[PDB]
Amino acid sequence: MKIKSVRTRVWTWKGPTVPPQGNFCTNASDALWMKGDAMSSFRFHQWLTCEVETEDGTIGIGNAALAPSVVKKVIDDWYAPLVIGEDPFDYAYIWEKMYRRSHAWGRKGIGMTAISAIDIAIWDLMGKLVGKPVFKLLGGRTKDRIPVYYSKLYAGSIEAMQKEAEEAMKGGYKAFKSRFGYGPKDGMPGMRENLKRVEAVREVIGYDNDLMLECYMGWNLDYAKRMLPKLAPYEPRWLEEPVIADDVAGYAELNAMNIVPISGGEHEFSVIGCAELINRKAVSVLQYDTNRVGGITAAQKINAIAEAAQIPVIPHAGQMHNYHLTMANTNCPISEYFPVFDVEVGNELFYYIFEGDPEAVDGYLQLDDDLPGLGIAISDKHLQHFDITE
Amino acid sequence: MKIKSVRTRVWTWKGPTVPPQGNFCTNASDALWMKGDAMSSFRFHQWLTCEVETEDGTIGIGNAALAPSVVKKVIDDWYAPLVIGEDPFDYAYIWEKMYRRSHAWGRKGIGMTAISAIDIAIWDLMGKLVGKPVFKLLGGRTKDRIPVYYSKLYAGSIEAMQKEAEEAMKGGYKAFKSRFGYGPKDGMPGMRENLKRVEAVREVIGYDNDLMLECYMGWNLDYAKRMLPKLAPYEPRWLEEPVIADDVAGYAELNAMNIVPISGGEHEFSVIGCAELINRKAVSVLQYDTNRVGGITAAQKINAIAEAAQIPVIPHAGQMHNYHLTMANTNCPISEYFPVFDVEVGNELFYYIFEGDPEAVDGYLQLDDDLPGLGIAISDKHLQHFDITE
Amino acid sequence: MKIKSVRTRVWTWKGPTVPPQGNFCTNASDALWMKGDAMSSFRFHQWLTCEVETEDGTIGIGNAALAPSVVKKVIDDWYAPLVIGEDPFDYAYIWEKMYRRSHAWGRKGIGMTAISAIDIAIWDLMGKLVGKPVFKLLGGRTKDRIPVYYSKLYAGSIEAMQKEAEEAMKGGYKAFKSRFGYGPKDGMPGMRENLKRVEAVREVIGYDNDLMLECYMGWNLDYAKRMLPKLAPYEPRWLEEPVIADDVAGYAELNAMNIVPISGGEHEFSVIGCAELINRKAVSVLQYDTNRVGGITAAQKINAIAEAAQIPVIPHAGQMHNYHLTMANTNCPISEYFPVFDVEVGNELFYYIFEGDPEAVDGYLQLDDDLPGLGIAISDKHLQHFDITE
Amino acid sequence: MKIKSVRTRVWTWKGPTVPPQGNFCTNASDALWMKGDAMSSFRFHQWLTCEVETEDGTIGIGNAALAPSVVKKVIDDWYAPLVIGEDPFDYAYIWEKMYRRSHAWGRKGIGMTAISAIDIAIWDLMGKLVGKPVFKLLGGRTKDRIPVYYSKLYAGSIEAMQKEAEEAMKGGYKAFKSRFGYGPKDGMPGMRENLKRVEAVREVIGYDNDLMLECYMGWNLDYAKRMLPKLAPYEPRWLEEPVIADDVAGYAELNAMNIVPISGGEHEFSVIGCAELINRKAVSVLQYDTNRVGGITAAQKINAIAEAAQIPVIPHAGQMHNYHLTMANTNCPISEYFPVFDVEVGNELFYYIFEGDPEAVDGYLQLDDDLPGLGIAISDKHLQHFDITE
Ligand SMILES: [Mg+2]
Ligand SMILES: [Mg+2]
Ligand SMILES: [Mg+2]
Ligand SMILES: [Mg+2]
Repeated sequence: MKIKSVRTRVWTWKGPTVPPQGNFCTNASDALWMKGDAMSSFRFHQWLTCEVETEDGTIGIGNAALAPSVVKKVIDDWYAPLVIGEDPFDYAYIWEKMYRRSHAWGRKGIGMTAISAIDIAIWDLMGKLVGKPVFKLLGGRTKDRIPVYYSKLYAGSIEAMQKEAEEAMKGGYKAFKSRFGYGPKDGMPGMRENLKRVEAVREVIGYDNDLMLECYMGWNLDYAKRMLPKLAPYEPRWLEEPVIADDVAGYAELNAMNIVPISGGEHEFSVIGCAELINRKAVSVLQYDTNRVGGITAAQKINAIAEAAQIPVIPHAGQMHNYHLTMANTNCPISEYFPVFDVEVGNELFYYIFEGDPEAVDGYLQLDDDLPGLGIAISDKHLQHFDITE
Repeated sequence: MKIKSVRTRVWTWKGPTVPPQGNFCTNASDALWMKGDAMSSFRFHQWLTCEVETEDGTIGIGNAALAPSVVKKVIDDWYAPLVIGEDPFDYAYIWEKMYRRSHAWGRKGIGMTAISAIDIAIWDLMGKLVGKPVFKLLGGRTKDRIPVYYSKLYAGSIEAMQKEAEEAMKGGYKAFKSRFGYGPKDGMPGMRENLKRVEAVREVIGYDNDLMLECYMGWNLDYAKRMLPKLAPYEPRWLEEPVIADDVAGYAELNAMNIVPISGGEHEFSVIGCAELINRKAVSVLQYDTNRVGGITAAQKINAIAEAAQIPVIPHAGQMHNYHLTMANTNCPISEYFPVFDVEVGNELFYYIFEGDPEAVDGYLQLDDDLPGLGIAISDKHLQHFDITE
Repeated sequence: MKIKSVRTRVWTWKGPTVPPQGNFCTNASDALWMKGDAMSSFRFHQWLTCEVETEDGTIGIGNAALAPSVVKKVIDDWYAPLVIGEDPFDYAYIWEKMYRRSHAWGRKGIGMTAISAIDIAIWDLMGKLVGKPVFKLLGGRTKDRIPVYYSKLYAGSIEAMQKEAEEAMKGGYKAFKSRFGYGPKDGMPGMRENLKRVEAVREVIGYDNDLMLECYMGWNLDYAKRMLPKLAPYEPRWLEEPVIADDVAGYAELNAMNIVPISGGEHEFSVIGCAELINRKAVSVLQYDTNRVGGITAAQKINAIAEAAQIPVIPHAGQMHNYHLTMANTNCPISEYFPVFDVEVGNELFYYIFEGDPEAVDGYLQLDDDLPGLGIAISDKHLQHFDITE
Repeated sequence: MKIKSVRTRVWTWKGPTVPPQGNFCTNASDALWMKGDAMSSFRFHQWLTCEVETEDGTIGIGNAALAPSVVKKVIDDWYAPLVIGEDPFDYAYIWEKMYRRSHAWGRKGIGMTAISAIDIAIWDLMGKLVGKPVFKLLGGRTKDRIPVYYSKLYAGSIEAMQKEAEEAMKGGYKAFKSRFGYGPKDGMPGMRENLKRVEAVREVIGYDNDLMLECYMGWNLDYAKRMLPKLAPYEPRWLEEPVIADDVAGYAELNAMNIVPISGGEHEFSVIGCAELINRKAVSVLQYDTNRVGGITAAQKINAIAEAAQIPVIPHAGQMHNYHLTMANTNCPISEYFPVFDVEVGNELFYYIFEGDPEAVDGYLQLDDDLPGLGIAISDKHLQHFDITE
């Protein structure tokens, strides 16, 4: 049984969205002085689906969110030819072909993202071909159920943030992640605005629950080092992406301070790429997203490396392409969970494109031991809200 | 489909054997002053087979060579109960159950060896259950064929060693491994006896081929450091196990000298165990044996770690439990090949117990893309040469 | 005078026991999701006695608790032949014979445990042969009496834990060790349950006494790093085995943080094995158990290494095989003391098998300057509570 | 004066080319077992031109060779909008806008390549706007003329390689770079084939001239370490890209051996990206290509970092986008020079698209002190050999 085709489509949301607000989420563009929504270039109002079909009609479903139209071009023009005609079960070799043939320009970023979408599809395909859930092929059930942390709580008025925290608490979660809305340019006043909101969330979820904090590459080494001592009293479980992805040295410096655990990796690429974060102890928690880092083939290898180093792997984003990996490794304790929501930043956009991603129940997710593949299908429920290009 | 039983048997060779000779192979016992064959406690004239059967009668075949009778007792009394009743495809969880429940006493040695035999069996079983060769489940075909290095050439008279080298050359190999017969206790005279034999082998295979040298834990840090400069002129590809397995610090010191690459790992256990050798750069080439280190589940993870570090993995021993792993990873360039031979040290004993292990052709081995599992079966060809206990 | 025989027996308790309770003691199996008593595979309801007798009838008594039936098989089949016919006073050579001949599979775990039981017996034998207490042969009296810390206080209701602490205080101890009942899987709520119990014990013993905390390999690097800052206010003297034994790198990372001293080693094997923990500063306090690490011959060497590094040695378990070593070295300040108790976890099981182990008086233990050997004998007081297999 | 438009075109060569040959140039795809020309995915038979025009009609010319069609899409869809309407002299800010807004997916690879083409164009534009050569704006004339090393000598028959070397010598160069045609998979026989060709080139150019050796990511850490001692006798000035670009740790290990200087960087991206190679001493010579690494803005910063570390910068490729930078920094001693040639690998393709790149005279290149900008223009001499898409 050989692969016959690779169908890649870009889905562009054209339905209503939540209007952007200022001091909502710190980001890498804050350092500039551009007008408008600072999250503009980071929102996901587009998504990519990648369907790999074999001669017998079986179809595997992969996906990606980073620069969809460009990633699609890479898949169509460069990678599809390296995949078509191959046995899905030569997945490691197929992965290596893409990685090496395009090494000059694709080892990180666009290239690796395209590899990710294809690879995820190939795994869904393999699972379907042998009638096994992807997580079973990866090792099976290491957890009776997957705990998740509520991931949202963007910065806003104290009233709005506490209102959301109260609502989130009703979900039964024992961990919550909130975003900062102020950074370096805001100086000390901004530091106080940040601390006031960390405290506000703590007032609602209390100290019997975990609180993770998200910077989304919006701070820098200097500001982050000065914030750590101020954040420690609030006992955050981790501080995510305090610096831009290129500043790995900064990550290592911050993490070695042992004031507040540093997490990151959603913007790191390839097995070696993540292996470096692990070996250099750049992070206390690794958060690659399988649809960016290189796919399930790469993520499985990364999980082995992180497990040996005993650095927890908690993938970025709550989707089946991550849940299956987490289920199969003891060093993957919990998953990130983006609640179903209106199209805001876009992390929830996949809920409108796919059917099958589990929803949290009392703070836990579950996988089906018998459902082959990833257990997802492309949805036709919101076609009227999308402009799909092929 | 659940596992129904675990059948473990110890096969004891009672047929003719090659009489022991002195200064044949250096080993960890050389440091003592015991009489008799120095390789006595290291020979493999016994082997263990482990058959894991599911309710439908499908059987997976695993094996082990270290302390067979003791390993069998551990499997029968401790691990079998943790395996029976489980889904073979929860292999990572099954592995973790054994590893953690027995962590106090089994993380290395007897315990991990028992885990290895069971795990290998579970993988053969999974392959058969879904009709796929084990290497396909692990990643597929990364090589058109597997190159191998001829592994024998024990120390002896110059005439005998050169005669064997001439014969080995007819096999078409481009790499050969030879053993030393003199160590620390033999002082400088022994160093010269060693160098004379390295040179003798080189005279036959020439410098257009690779030559690996084996110490089998028979030297020590001191002697090895003094030998390195003397060996370098002969351009050996690597020096294997120059020190006892516990002396990891010694490994690291020797390897860091960058005079002759140091290899090892056949006596290291668990994923973390091998991860340490990799991270500490204790070896330039990692050589765990899948039927010792923790099985295919562990070996697959170790291969990911070694690949990211770019330290080649060339498993100890040439058997299907290693070949399949090697085939699926680009960082596994060649395999060790023990030629079919009379029962001498015992590394060739598995040829008398199993059918299916490929034989070298012009220095290469091949795997069948369609044969499910490991592609081996227990042989009934030499039952009269064994006393099998169950 | 030569050794004539080695008699090994496994004693299986069949008398009443204390029913298992949940959240009693964190352990390496907590990470799984198995049903039943989490301490099941760790309890010691069996014990091994090893009697080495010389031609003149003198008998030395050794023992071991890890996987008794398997350890016995190793002693009977592999090590006994290397010991019989030898002079007990060639103990270092006898030790080396076992260590090197079985190095491929016994350097840690089952093998080293078997070596331990035999070696301890050989020392008791030597002491009897020359009419000297073992501690005298090791260096003599470095302390007027041996201080001990009360070791029990498993996790339970606050009322039960404080009740035990009150009772323990009546013993006059100036140090107490308590176990955690919650770990990683319990998240922040579990962290609070842990802290509440640390505080509860502190409320009873106060701050004029020392409090040690035990994780028994039930936490992981991540969770432990996050707990350290929370534990510091309670001023614990040390945090024991926060990670599984294989994670030595984790030990080193945690210990280097200098927030709470990290202790460990009860699950480490051989002289080099412990030397690595010392050199890598993996622990602030080393706790090997002589009947696991390699016996008195190995423990004596380890004590020399730890003393030079000035890392206190406080052996795991309170038995004569440890007390004698502690008495002879200035760097061994106190001993662990398991109070005589009903058969619960099993650490107290040896009290039912041997006679002679000293009991604490006002927080101190004493050794007899004239009693030859270890000063113990096999007891016939509880034969009706055991099924002894030979 | 503001930027009005960004015109990006992809030029596809459709004229005659030199037929591919085996064992011509080692590369990252050699590790696979694909059929056909191993350099297929690495050849440059396409090129990209990027023209940035201001309101007054002044046009700056930039370019790129990596994945042209994809890079073009990124420029047209993502970066053009961030550039149009801006003052060319806010180049550092323009650069930062692109780098940060697209940081999630463009920090390396496609994204940074697109930034490179635009940035180079902006510099050519600035030079034209103020009537100054780009090198003057960067610091001026630090060298009376720029020495260059002849870069070609691909692997082939000894006769062909020596014939080319003889011809190259007539050019007056004092340095030459040659490529290997054998790698890891070829084993020792391949090592000898490599050494035979290094020696053959040395026989022609002698030892009064420098010889650099190119691996083009075709070897691995293992093979490279074993080759170093064998190459040293030939006194190569450096060994280029012995490992794939992701293996920075490997680079550092190899370079630290100090056997043969290691060079690399043509596949590294961004200022921080190259800063890491410098700080980690991954290379003895840094070779980024300005039309890949991030443009002249980034290259200028990288040159400052390399100069302080005293690690020579010798940019990959001989084109004006590199020559101007080299001319302005004392730590940039020589430039790589691809001779004008038929379309073979494609490194010479730019000669058919642009007019103005200087040609070597007796081993030196010269820049015009009065010619504004980069001193190049798009050529109409070979339009019939190209299919240009806009
Ligand atoms: Mg994040
Ligand atoms: Mg070996
Ligand atoms: Mg303990
Ligand atoms: Mg190059």
